[PDB]
Amino acid sequence: MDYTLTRIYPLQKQEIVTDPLEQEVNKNVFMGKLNDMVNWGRKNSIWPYNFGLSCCYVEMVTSFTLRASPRQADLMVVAGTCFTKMAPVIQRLYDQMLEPKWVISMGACANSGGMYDIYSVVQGVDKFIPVDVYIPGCPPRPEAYMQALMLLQESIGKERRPLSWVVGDQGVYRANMQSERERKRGERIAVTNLRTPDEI
Amino acid sequence: AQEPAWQTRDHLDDPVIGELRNRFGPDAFTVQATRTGVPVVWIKREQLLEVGDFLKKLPKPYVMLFDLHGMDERLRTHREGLPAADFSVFYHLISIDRNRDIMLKVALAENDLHVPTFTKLFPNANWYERETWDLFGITFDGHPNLRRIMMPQTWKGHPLRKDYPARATEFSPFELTKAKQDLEMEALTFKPEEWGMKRGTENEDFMFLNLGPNHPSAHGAFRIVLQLDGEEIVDCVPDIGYHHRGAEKMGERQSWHSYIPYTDRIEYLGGCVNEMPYVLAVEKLAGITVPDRVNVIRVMLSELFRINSHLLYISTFIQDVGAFFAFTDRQKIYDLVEAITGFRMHPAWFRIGGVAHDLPRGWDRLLREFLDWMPKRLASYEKAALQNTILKGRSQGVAAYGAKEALEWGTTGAGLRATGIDFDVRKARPYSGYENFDFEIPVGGGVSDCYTRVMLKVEELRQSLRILEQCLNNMPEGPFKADHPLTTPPPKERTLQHIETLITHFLQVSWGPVMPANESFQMIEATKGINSYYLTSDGSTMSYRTRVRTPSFAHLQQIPAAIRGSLVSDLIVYLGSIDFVMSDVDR
Amino acid sequence: MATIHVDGKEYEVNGADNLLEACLSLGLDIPYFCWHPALGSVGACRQCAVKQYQNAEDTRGRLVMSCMTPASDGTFISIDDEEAKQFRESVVEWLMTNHPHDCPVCEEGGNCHLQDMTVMTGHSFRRYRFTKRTHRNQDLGPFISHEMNRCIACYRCVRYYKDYADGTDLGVYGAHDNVYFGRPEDGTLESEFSGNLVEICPTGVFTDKTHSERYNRKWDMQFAPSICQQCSIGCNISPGERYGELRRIENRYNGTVNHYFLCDRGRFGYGYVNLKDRPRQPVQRRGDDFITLNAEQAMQGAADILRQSKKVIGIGSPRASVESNFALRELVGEENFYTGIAHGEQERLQLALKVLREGGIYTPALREIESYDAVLVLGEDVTQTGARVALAVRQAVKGKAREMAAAQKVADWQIAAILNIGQRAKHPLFVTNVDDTRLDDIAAWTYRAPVEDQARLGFAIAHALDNSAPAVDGIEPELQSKIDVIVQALAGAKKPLIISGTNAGSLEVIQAAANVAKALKGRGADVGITMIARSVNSMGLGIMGGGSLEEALTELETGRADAVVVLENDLHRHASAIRVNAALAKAPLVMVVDHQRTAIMENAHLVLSAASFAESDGTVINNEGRAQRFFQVYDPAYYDSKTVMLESWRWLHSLHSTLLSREVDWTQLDHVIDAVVAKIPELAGIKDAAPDATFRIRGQKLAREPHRYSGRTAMRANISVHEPRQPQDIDTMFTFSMEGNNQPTAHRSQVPFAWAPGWNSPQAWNKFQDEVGGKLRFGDPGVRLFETSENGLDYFTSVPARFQPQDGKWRIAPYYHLFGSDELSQRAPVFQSRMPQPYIKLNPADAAKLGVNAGTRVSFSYDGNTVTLPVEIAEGLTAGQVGLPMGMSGIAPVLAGAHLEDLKEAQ
Amino acid sequence: MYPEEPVYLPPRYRGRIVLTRDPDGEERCVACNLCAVACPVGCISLQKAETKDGRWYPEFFRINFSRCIFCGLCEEACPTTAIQLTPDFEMGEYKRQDLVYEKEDLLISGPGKYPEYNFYRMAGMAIDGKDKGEAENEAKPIDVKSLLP
Ligand code: SF4
Ligand code: SF4
Ligand code: SF4
Ligand code: SF4
Ligand code: SF4
Ligand code: SF4
Ligand code: FES
Ligand SMILES: [Ca+2]
Ligand SMILES: [Cl-]
Repeated sequence: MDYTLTRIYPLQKQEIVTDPLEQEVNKNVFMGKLNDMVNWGRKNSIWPYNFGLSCCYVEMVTSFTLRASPRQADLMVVAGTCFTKMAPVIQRLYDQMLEPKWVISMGACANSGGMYDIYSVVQGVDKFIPVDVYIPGCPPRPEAYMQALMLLQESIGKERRPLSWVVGDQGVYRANMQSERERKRGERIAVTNLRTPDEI
Repeated sequence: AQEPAWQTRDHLDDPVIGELRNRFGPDAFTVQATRTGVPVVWIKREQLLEVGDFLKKLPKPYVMLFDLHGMDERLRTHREGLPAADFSVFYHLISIDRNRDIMLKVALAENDLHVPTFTKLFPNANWYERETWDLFGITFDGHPNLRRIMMPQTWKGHPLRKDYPARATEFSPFELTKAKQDLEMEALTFKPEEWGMKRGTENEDFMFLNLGPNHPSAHGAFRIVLQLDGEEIVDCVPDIGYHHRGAEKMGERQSWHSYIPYTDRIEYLGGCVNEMPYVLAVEKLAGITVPDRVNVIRVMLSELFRINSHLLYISTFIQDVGAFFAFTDRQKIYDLVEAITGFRMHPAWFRIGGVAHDLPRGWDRLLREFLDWMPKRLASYEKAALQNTILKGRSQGVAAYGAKEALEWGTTGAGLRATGIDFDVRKARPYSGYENFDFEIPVGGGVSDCYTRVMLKVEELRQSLRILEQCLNNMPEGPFKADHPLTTPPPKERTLQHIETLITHFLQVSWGPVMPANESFQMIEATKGINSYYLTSDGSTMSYRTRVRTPSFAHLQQIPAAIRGSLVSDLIVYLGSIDFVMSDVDR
Repeated sequence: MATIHVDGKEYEVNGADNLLEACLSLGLDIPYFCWHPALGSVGACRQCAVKQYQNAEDTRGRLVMSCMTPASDGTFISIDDEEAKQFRESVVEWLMTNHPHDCPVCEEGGNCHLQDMTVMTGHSFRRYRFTKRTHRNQDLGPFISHEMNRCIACYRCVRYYKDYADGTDLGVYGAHDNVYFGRPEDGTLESEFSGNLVEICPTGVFTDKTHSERYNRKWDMQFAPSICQQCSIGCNISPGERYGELRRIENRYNGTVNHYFLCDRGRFGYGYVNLKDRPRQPVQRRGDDFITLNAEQAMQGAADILRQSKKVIGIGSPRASVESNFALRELVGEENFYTGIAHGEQERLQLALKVLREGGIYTPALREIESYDAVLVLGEDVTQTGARVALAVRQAVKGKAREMAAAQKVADWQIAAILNIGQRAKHPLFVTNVDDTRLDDIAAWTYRAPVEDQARLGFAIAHALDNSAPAVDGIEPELQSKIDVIVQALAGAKKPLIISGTNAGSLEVIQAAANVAKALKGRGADVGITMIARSVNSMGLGIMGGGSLEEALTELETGRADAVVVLENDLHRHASAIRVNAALAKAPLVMVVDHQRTAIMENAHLVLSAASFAESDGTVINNEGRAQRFFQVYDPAYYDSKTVMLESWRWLHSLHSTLLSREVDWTQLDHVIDAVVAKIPELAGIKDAAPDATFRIRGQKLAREPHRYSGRTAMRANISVHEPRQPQDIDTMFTFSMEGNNQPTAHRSQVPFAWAPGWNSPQAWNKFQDEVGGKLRFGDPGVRLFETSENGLDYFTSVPARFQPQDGKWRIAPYYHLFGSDELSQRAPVFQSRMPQPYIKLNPADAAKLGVNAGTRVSFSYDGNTVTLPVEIAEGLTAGQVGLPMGMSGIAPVLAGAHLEDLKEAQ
Repeated sequence: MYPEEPVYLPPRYRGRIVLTRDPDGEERCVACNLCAVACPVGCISLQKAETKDGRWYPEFFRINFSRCIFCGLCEEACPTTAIQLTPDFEMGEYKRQDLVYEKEDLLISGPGKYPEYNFYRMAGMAIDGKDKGEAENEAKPIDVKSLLP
């Protein structure tokens, strides 16, 4: 598994590296156990902050069926169009969160601007805010967010973040995971026949 | 009449034309023939206030300014019989007593884009004129505070102008940085006058009530600048434009068919209810009379979404104000819509001439099941409101207004009916074969308070269920797409096997359907009020102008006049009673 | 002229026109197929049906064909009559009965007149349930594809190919519903104007194979108004690009120049732009090491060497633009600027210019040529050098029939009648060449003789028309009889036309033509003079002036010059390869700015990646002296960001700045244009050739992409999911996007492409013209640099002596090929098949003397080099002369007039 | 519940877009670019290519699902029933670049929702297998040199 080191957004240190733990110089069975324990607690305790924008927030509340403060949130779900007047607000809320933090882009608009390539819309939240999981759709089905959360859990269980801010390497090593598209290419292509669009 | 509804008409027979001719003289105005369905009159800029007052002072007078916006006519080639103009401003006025409307149009020259303000005659014109200035650059002389309403105040250029690029510019971190700073320094650099507000007895606290993720109710995220005297509201200014996605500008970059997806995204909770007014207006431009089955299909889908929106609105109001699970009932509707459209929130199923596909086999079973589940569920919804003393106590007599306020602020829907004015487009101006359905319009008793508004929405659910039952038991058998040369796309089975239909499809899905030069207008009763589409074709495959009048924009401009003197708690209840979404307000 | 009443509304139209032409020019829409603004009216498809009433009281009129009905005064017609609409829809239905279901897989989809008319007639429902007729297709060569199933029998192809272009290999075969349109047998269409069939055919029977390989729909093409660069005629074209490759070249209507027709060399000879061996980034040669540099590094390093250079000379090219050549002139100095042309070629070009700029005789525009009543071509093989002029000469020769028909009061649009009245009657045409010409079919006489004898004929005709003209001695009585016929034909002509050029390789043939034209002018005749050059900006380089390539080489040879900046010139087509290569090897610095990989680049120290016409903006001057501006079609760095292909003027201007200030200056095109008009007063009209970059239509820039362009968020997704920023244009008034204006009523003259709602086919030009078949509504683009002078030139008294065969020496006669003679077009791959195989032509007698036959390979020495070529027998070629394919790689065009020595059977 | 309990999606559900094949196993796509122009977001890019027989096909087919709104306008625009929105909603990714699918991630091994439709059996353009006159409602070519009147 290769990792991307974000040592100390559009432009920042992104050096592809090897598992820092596997490196013998910094290889300790105890340290590895500690890393796994922290990753386990974080992936099984992702408190969310749903920034409600446009129509995607409505699908999100259906899935909900709260860390009202960005301070208590570990994940910011950008669900809606990134309007010009809203972009400063989104950046401020994300900048009022503490490490570790994650961002899931839900919807074509948050992903790339979607059908709204217009003068009053930022073409993607990834133009100003780092994103971890992208959910295609418009609006993405409530169940799609659940899949995205599970994908984030997997990515979080493989991260190598500093165990303490006073000792060790303060670098966030994120694993270069395999694309879901290539992972499930086989089953998708094998599909042959489908139900005719004639019945309910 | 034998003559088709889409036929271009000058409406000179309308009595108002004779009244204007006998008052201002025959050479004071030019009547334009259109497919809008309303007399269109071109008045001079120096008679706008004179004509307006006369219309306001007539037997059965014009009492409501439905819409006021601008139009850039510098690239319009087909302007035969229209006064010379580089820009124009249109005024849509409605006379409920005579059930008739008039469109007053004023020609402007590029060098002098100045028009007398209409705020004195109709108070709702304040926001419309600000939007016209923001997107066109037309100055309304006499306007109290003419500042941008949809774009940042620092925005350079007028977006809806033809010379203005439509696509997004390169993201600039610097602008975000500066924008973020300005936001952090807003409290320090606050001037009340900039928001139209004035400091009074002093010590009065100006405050910004952010209504986003702190108080999220699927209404969107906006802020209201509140001037308080303790907890009483002395004055408030709703800050909007935070959900503007340039939908009207997109109409000029999309074909008549490729724009349908965008219509559903003006009011997301309405779905097919948003594409009904657009398809009907494009069909008037095309001269298409849709078959009876399409009429009933388009009513059925619309009423399913009308129930969906009301359920969520009633559920949220009751949850916050009082103490009605929408999720379950809303899912059953989404399941039928998904089976028919293949999508839930944004069906984009309606087409120019019909619906994208035919009803899926088994639709009747699903509809019958839902029509056998809601009866009881609705009984629970009303019982609560009827016997929730907490709700009644916190809602009755809050943000109350009468008929005069509803008419002066363009309020439509439950708000207008609560004041006792019985004006529902489905009955007043029947469309989509609604005249073939037996239903009643819930009307209030003279006072539009938070409780009366919600109660009417509950009584509307019962009437919608009645229409859905008639749709299920009287679904006509026949075409789901009109037999017109401009139906888009043509029936697929024929496209797949016939060259003539293949050719028609190829061009209609590529360059686009060519709509002859004309102006159309269709107003419909949406889930939150009267929504309309003023479409202008210059004889091309894309719209020259797509004006979307949305009820939410007007309902948010009445807030200052209806909440002044009340407490912030009352404002939050009012905001809930107004069924509104910021997507409908900002478009 | 006449008052007509269409659907009640009254209109003023020309009574000399047909109702179709009149109503179309009024903006009224009537479906049609068989009628063409240039081919006249025939009345076949019966689609333009309109109801006609006898008076204003007639309520029961008759269905007539608008194309075959005069727009007479007091005409009452209705296009919206229900019966007319029903009949017009029925005509389309009948055409759809046997029409193939191949829209998705046909190359006319979205550009098909038949698709446009089906929709306009409102026919979307099929009632026919029987079988559809099928036809097997034919091979029509490497440019045109055949799909007869998609035919509608409008007869447009046969009427254009045979009655307009005078072709003989296309025809209509069969009868009833089994009518077939194609060649009598499978083979390559032989007409040099066969490509126009793709736009003439209203369906997809004839298509462009050069595009079919990388086919894209019209809505996905980025178009720009450009001028064709394959010869000196300067035809307006609409090059189109998709995914960073030139996909197709379409005709841009110029009612003053090419109107509706191009020639095969310009329509199918652009593949050189899509070659993958083209320079894309600046590269420096360090010994045997090649280093890719960036624009900034390239400028700094080059200026450093140039700053320490004793003398920097610059060699220009007739292929380069006026701005590009001027930039080199300013960088090296006018005294050190040399036109990359041979001394003789420059002399002939300057003589041709002097005739047009100081001869006192009007030079006609391409379309105006079709109105002369007598033509004399002296030494110019137009069909192979300026093909579009040959097409115009053909229409001029057909004037006799039009005149004869007008005498019988027959309408100008009734072509069938005009042709029957005419029969084989034609206006006098006389052509002179070293051998056979393609215009021999319509010529009254063809003089096949050495260039000297061809010139003597001109001096002779001049003396006969005016005794004051120098007389010629040695004319045999037989020739004198033939000369008299030409003299009487030119003397009897009311509007004579003399056509010459620099392709003959003789200064005397240009002087002879000048004398003949002066003689006719003296006799008070509307004489016209036309001179055919060789390249797109030959006349422009001629006006600018400069030393010859020979003089430039001598500077480098004496060593007086150390640095040579060559601009878009291979140098081997204008001078000996041995001399050029040696001279370029003695230069400390050799910089080459070209958009194509040439041989001289191999030993260049620095090679700047210049842009081609598709990726550049500039002004070129045609043979008539019209300065026309071409605009950039697409950004070369959009897909590949590493690409640094800049305009030659931008490269040279920046280098000059870095040389003087050590700072780079990539200026705007307008600034360079302003510099040219200020420094060179002769090239001052270039400023008015096109509006500047500040020009707007109601605030909007002109657009290059159609409004339905697709793939905006997916075309470059493979490179980066993040969509790139719209390429910006600071040089022209065109946007590299659809966010602009392409209205048919926009007050402009530069139209990137023709599209109007309901008209997606090339028939959409009708909505961009003042009158269908006329000129662009707001004027045709282009400015003539010079007007006819008040005074003329004195007669040239230098009559050459008759040609004499010399044992040993073999005069090289110039044979030109539309496919092969041009440099860039030969690089295009699709031209390899059409181009001729290498040959030498010999007089049958000379072949017998050398004891060689057809096919025999013969060895001969030119510049100290033995070359072997297969022998071809040319009876028309006079003895003592050998025929070589001028321009074909190896045979440089300069060889014309030179002599071969050791000509013997090889091996 | 999800993901343990799968979700019933109706047959017309507008989800992951796939390219389909004809009952003969050949790709149904002819690279006409109708789905792309009809697309309101411009998230489809393809290039026409031709087999030696003369069959049109997409040399490359790219769909940016980061911009896709799953509206079905492209599926409604095919004259060949090749592009189809299938009942699938799980397409979440880690990098946006991986939301750009190519033909390898789109071309399935079956006919999809439309079981038996071949445009090439309706077209008049000859291909390997179908010669002139072998399409539906198509007569056999009659030579102009035929002796029959
Ligand atoms: S992606 Fe679609 S559904 Fe989601 S917010 Fe944007 S427009 Fe609305
Ligand atoms: S010629 Fe035109 S109508 Fe016929 S198949 Fe081709 S595109 Fe379609
Ligand atoms: S091949 Fe083209 S031009 Fe010739 S008859 Fe057929 S459709 Fe007309
Ligand atoms: S005649 Fe010359 S300019 Fe015109 S198309 Fe042919 S090569 Fe190009
Ligand atoms: S998917 Fe269908 S519409 Fe798109 S290019 Fe292929 S055949 Fe044409
Ligand atoms: S589903 Fe809609 S947005 Fe997606 S590719 Fe098809 S047309 Fe474009
Ligand atoms: S166009 Fe008039 S008969 Fe064909
Ligand atoms: Ca340029
Ligand atoms: Cl002689």
